[PDB]
Amino acid sequence: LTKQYEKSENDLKALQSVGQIVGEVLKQLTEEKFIVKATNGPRYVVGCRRQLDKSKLKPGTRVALDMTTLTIMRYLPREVDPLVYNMSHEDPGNVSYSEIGGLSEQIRELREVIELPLTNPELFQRVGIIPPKGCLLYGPPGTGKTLLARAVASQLDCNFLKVVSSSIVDKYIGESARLIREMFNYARDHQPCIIFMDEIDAIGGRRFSEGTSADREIQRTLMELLNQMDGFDTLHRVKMIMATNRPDTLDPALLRPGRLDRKIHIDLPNEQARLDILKIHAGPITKHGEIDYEAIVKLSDGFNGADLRNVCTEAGMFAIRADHDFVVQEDFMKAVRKVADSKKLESKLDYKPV
Amino acid sequence: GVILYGPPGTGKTLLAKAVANQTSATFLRVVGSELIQKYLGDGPKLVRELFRVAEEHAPSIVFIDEIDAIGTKRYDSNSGGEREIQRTMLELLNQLDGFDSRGDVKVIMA
Amino acid sequence: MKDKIKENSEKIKVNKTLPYLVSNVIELLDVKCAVIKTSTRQTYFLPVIGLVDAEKLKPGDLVGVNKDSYLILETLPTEYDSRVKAMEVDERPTEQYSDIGGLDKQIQELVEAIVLPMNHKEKFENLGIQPPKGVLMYGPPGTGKTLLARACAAQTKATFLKLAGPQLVQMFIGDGAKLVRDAFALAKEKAPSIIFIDELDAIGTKRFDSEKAGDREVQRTMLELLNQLDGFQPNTQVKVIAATNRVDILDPALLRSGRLDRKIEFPMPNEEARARIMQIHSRKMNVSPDVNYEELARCTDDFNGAQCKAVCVEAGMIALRRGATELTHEDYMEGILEVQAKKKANLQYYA
Amino acid sequence: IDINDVTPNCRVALRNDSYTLHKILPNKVDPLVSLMMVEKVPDSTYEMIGG
Amino acid sequence: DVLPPEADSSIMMLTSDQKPDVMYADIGGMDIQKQEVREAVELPLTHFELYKQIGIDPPRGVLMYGPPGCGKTMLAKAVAHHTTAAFIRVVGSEFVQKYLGEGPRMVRDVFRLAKENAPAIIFIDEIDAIATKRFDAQTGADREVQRILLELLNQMDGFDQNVNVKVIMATNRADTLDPALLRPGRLDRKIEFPLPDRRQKRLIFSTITSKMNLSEEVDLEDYVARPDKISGADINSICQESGMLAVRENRYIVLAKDFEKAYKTVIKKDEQEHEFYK
Amino acid sequence: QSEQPLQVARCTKIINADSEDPKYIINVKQFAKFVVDLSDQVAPTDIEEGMRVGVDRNKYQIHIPLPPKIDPTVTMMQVEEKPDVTYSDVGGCKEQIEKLREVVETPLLHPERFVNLGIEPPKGVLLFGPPGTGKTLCARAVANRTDACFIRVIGSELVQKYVGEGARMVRELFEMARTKKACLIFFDEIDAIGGARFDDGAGGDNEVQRTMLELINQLDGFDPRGNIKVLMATNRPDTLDPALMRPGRLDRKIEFSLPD
Amino acid sequence: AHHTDCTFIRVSGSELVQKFIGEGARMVRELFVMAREHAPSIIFMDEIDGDSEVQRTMLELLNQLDGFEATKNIKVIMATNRIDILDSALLRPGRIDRKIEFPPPNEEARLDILKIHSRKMNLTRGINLRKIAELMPGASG
Ligand SMILES: Nc1ncnc2c1ncn2[C@@H]1O[C@H](COP(=O)(O)OP(=O)(O)OP(=O)(O)O)[C@@H](O)[C@H]1O
Ligand SMILES: Nc1ncnc2c1ncn2[C@@H]1O[C@H](COP(=O)(O)OP(=O)(O)OP(=O)(O)O)[C@@H](O)[C@H]1O
Ligand SMILES: Nc1ncnc2c1ncn2[C@@H]1O[C@H](COP(=O)(O)OP(=O)(O)OP(=O)(O)O)[C@@H](O)[C@H]1O
Ligand SMILES: Nc1ncnc2c1ncn2[C@@H]1O[C@H](COP(=O)(O)OP(=O)(O)OP(=O)(O)O)[C@@H](O)[C@H]1O
Ligand SMILES: Nc1ncnc2c1ncn2[C@@H]1O[C@H](COP(=O)(O)OP(=O)(O)OP(=O)(O)O)[C@@H](O)[C@H]1O
Ligand SMILES: [Mg+2]
Ligand SMILES: [Mg+2]
Ligand SMILES: [Mg+2]
Ligand SMILES: [Mg+2]
Ligand SMILES: [Mg+2]
Repeated sequence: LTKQYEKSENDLKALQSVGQIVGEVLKQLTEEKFIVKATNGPRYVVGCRRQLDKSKLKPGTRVALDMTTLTIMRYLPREVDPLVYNMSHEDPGNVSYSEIGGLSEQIRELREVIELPLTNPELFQRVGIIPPKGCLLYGPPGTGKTLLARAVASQLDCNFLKVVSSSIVDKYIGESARLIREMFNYARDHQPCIIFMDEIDAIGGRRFSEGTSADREIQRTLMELLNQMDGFDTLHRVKMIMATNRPDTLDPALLRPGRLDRKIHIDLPNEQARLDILKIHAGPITKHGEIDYEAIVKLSDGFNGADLRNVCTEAGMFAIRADHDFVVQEDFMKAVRKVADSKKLESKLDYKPV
Repeated sequence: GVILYGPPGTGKTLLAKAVANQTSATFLRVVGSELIQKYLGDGPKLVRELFRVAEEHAPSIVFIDEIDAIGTKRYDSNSGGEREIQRTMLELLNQLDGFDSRGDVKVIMA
Repeated sequence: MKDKIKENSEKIKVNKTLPYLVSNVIELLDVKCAVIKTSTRQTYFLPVIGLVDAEKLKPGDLVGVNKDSYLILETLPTEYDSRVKAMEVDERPTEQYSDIGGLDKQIQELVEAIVLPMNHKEKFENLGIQPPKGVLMYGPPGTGKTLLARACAAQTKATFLKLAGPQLVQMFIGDGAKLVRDAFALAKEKAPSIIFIDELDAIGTKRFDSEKAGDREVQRTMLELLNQLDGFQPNTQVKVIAATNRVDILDPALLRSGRLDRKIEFPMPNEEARARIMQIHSRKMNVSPDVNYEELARCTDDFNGAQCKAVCVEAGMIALRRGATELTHEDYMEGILEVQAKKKANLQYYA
Repeated sequence: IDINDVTPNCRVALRNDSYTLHKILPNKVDPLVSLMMVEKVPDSTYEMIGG
Repeated sequence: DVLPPEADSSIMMLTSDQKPDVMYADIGGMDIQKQEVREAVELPLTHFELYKQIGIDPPRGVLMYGPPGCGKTMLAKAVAHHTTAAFIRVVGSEFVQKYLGEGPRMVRDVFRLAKENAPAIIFIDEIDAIATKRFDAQTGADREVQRILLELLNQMDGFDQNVNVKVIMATNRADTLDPALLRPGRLDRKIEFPLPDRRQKRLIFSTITSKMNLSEEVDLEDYVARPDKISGADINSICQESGMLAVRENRYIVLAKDFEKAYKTVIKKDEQEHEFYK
Repeated sequence: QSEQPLQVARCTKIINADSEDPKYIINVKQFAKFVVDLSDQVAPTDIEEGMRVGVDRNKYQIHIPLPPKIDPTVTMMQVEEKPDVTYSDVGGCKEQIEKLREVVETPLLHPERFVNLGIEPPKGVLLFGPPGTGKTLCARAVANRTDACFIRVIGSELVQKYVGEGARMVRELFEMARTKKACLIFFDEIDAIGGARFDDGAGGDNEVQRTMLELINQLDGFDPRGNIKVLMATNRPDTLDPALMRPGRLDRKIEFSLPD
Repeated sequence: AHHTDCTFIRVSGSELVQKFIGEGARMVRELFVMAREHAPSIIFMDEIDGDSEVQRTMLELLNQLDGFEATKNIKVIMATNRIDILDSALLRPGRIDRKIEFPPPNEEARLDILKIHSRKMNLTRGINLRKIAELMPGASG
């Protein structure tokens, strides 16, 4: 094939090419001398190609250097970290707000920070207030903190950095604090942007006064994140969502209003909220006969959203056990009682920010 | 083993000093408070190393002065609390009389 | 041109010779071009990708590059920790559900949550219900928790990732979280898969607020496991079994009804079960046809499955002690005394 | 280079390939001196003490 | 070759476009803190001879500490905005780098660049990242951070009275700081930024509400007089949420009801104290 | 000249093992990671994933498989010089010794008497009693008489500074015990790490409990333990965890009461 | 220490200075290696004010200095806020050979301290430092 020869010939020309060392321009000494620093390496006094612009080589610019002569080939755009890339390109799952029940009050508070200020900036400038930038979703486990984050990421047309705080921790010296810097650098370069940090107590816990070396490295990551949310350089058009079910352990600086402006309490569902969530999860379930959702609600006191889905799941497995293709109210009645027995093994959940 | 006990100032360390003056064996002196370390396992590790030096310099006399100070004094630098001190003691129990064969090491505690 | 193509491919084989320097793709720029980070901790810019289509590369992709020119020679498989790969069982233990006595309800409650969704996925789609996510087996020691896990691995063709709690507790920060998110990554690629976490309380200890010190590293590993059980990305292809002896220690977010949907209480074996257990572990043993396992079950109140098995093991000890080739009911009777481990007493003045 | 002048905790220059000790570099800061720089106790004399 | 002193510095000074928009007048009710910073940072920079004539030894560094939200970082923004001297802004977490030696290296570039561009102000926010009093010699993190702090102490010790460089360090956890950092000659001026008092509260309320379209029916003394121990960030949040409710109701004027709701939401103080104790 | 030096590397993945060009990804400690091919003087079936290998410095081709890495402290735990104490030096423990011997000595000396009868002898003995009652004395007699590998492990030796390190040493301890046909592990003063699990709000003894949880896992977990017959001595058996004091981990509980 | 040419060593127990004391750092008596090399030496610990680590260091140094130290001229100083908080071990006779009290300066002593620190300032002639001393009852130096 003629096209096959072209692909093989393009391969041969590719083989002759050589990789180029990636660095960063520190200062332009002369019209032909530059000071650059390798990404993880020493600093060199290098030259530059004559064909290069040499005005785009401002200090801090990422550059590619020859392996032998270390001369600058080209200026590269700001590097996006592979971990930060996975944060932006993280599939929420196409979650709609119609899949969240009883959190209409809490949804509106969340959208008042991340939706309206990013679309109508002049509305808030008119009153004389800078819109809140950070929001904390806290509550007992299973109440819908991550689901609300997925719904916001799925529905809101904005740049979104989704990350779990335990997934940023790296054993290398200064890597975890570097990842936070890259997260906000990506957000600053892609305004408007939203950073959702799930399980913030992984790195955002209270700073220890007598901790270990591992703790100190995490606290440096925390206070690096603190410096980005509210520090010397003002964060513009970057909103932050933080979710945790143990906000009592968080640092006071993290919970300070200047950083986490709104503390939205995703509480356990009430009688109406439990009814809403039950219909959400029992909807797709095949059933004959009248289903008294109020009867299940009355025995669902103390349940979260996860239990109400388990009640729907267990009721189906009762039907599977009886070789039934449908679920009756009696199947739900055992399921809600069975789940209620499992709630005795769960310890205290009422934890609030201090 | 031998332990010297009594009211303060009664001559417990003095007799050990007299022992160290007229001994042909290596004399190792460690105050009991020196076995409280700032890190977990270091206290047990130190008791293990102290009798390891005693093994090398056989015959030897190990003087654990103020042995009671390891438990009667609580220091915030000791990460593990009374539980780490107990593990330090359990290492000390093995060294005095344990599985490993003990050479010519005589232990004096005060 | 055929000779030119074949001669061209010969020149590739010289440059494509091993060893390759393992690297990770960092970026894919346009002015078609790639940035890679070598395992020697070096960041390089490649004006041309190499011998791999730029469309088939994504950030974080493991690639093997030329040791000298650092040009991407091939794509590499996804990288999983050797510790995570070493906890995937390949021997597939030879246990059976008939080797477990007195746990029929517990076996049913686990099989219909771990095995039924994998095989009969239609029973859940027609009913419109989501299959249970996570099964926790809790109870007193010796009640047969990891035994059922072995039987689960025995009677299942799915990938099984046996694991213990202390294995996820690592010195370096983020190492344990990497293992947790690598076990689920490896399990996802080998779906259907079952992940068994024995001694869950090693990592699942409840979080707490402290001002001086605490085990935040393990709480970070647990928080990673919470995300893998139920987090931002819903993983509905890896079944998770967990076992613990003290469920009161476990963090409430771990015992959630989305992470561990079914919490099975393993009870102390009752009189019928204890006789069944002693019968289970006496099959390979020359036992005389007069042993009243009903009487032994009555003589072993507050015995777990391990003690009931130990009764059979100690019974052969006494038979060998007296040189018998057959075990008698008396050998079982005072083999109960050994397992009972009652302290020596001169209580002959009673009655 | 005299072996008697090679004292412990001395700075020395070693050749590139053979690593041969060929020069006794000026001694580094005394660890006690370095310890007292970070503590930085103000120097005092009897003239600056009153009462 | 010998390179120019301003060259080879991974940390750059503040450009004119990077100067924060925060004024001194933007800050409300910090006269004690404003005076001490002025007397210890910006006045010695311009009146070094008047200090020498009087006999005062100017403080080489200033430590700003207090509860979070009490105006530490913002005063540095105001100082950087209102200064004729160079400003080098940094946070201690950046010093900890993967490449061993790059931390202590980039510490001395900050001080070398500041020395070459004198008068200059070095601001190191979140100093606890590299100034913790505990160090584990078997961990590379604490071994490297120990090098960073030792270089930081060495650099400040290496400044005589002639070099016109002032260092500002800010932390809300000064209890965790190494005592060697607070020795004379390194940080001789410790300024506390406490929770605002009642008089401080009404100045913070007045300065933030001055930029907001309030109604004449709003009496700020109702919320100032409350016994809640709140910070400037709390007061900013109260006013910020007050305009949030006005925006929600498609309004541009904040009435008293918005302030009442915003105050209740922002504070949200659980009682945490039982009446039988008093 | 003839014997080149070999760099220690760990195999991570074998690519296309079925074909005639099997490619091995190796992790050369702190140096780098290389995709290499196997040397022609070793068999393809001799290299498995996750196993340490020896590689040359030029093409990094795997030249020799290597034993699994064991902590030097764990390696020093095995007894090399047996004690000078026999069972004749233990008095008043006649019943105690026979129970001790028939679990820890008889199965290894005469294994034929148990396989024929389908008997699985107990793989664990707990010696408990007041101090001075002969708990370590009997274990010293066991090590003197035993012919298998004997490993003495003091519980305070398993307490380590870092998180998860104590459980690591338990893993490598049983890993190295499994490299022997028959082995004996002695856990003197197991109350150092064998304490019962609890929740005191703070993380009280959480790290040490994990070491105990690892020891429990190796004794009786998903994987078979092996031919290891463990032996623990403690003067505070009331403090031990119920899971550790369960048959299958400590099958025999031999009490060293004060002599009659 | 300045007037006697004795090397002054401040022992704060800081882990920042442990790399200079010694890589071991298992005992505070590892300081004696660098103290002997600089004899005469004065080891000074100040109690800023669990049990006190400065007091614990004092005991360990005093035990070695009792009769187990070969080199002489190694003196040890402790500074404390109060003497009744001291351990019974340090308060035991024979351990601390002299206890020196530093009462807050009275009216005359405050004048001397005032006369000392005011020299470093450009003072107008005729300052009544006596009156300022009277204006500061119960003040420290
Ligand atoms: N309000 C709700 N409406 C509908 N489903 C809900 C609701 N709250 C929770 N759920 C269900 O609960 C399950 C888990 O909830 P989610 O992942 O949001 O937990 P969470 O609040 O983040 O808890 P955790 O504290 O464990 O992180 C999901 O399957 C979701 O459908
Ligand atoms: N019986 C004695 N004969 C002579 N001198 C004695 C006698 N008892 C005590 N002393 C003197 O007392 C000094 C201090 O006592 P010493 O250090 O021996 O105390 P101790 O018994 O070890 O007690 P402790 O450590 O509890 O304070 C000794 O240096 C010695 O000179
Ligand atoms: N119900 C049972 N039927 C049969 N055998 C049983 C039963 N329960 C326990 N056993 C036996 O107990 C021995 C060990 O028990 P296993 O470790 O499986 O239980 P576990 O509850 O998971 O233990 P642990 O709580 O200590 O982790 C096995 O040999 C197994 O055969
Ligand atoms: N006196 C004040 N007047 C006006 N606003 C104030 C005042 N004090 C604090 N603030 C508010 O504080 C917020 C930022 O807090 P700032 O960074 O100054 O505090 P900090 O002490 O440095 O914080 P942290 O210790 O958490 O790092 C601003 O939004 C500002 O409105
Ligand atoms: N039954 C015995 N027969 C002979 N000598 C004995 C006996 N029991 C103890 N001894 C002697 O007493 C000493 C006590 O040490 P041993 O190691 O036996 O104590 P232990 O029971 O392990 O104590 P601890 O619980 O404190 O560790 C032995 O070294 C031995 O010399
Ligand atoms: Mg969640
Ligand atoms: Mg004494
Ligand atoms: Mg088990
Ligand atoms: Mg700040
Ligand atoms: Mg013993």
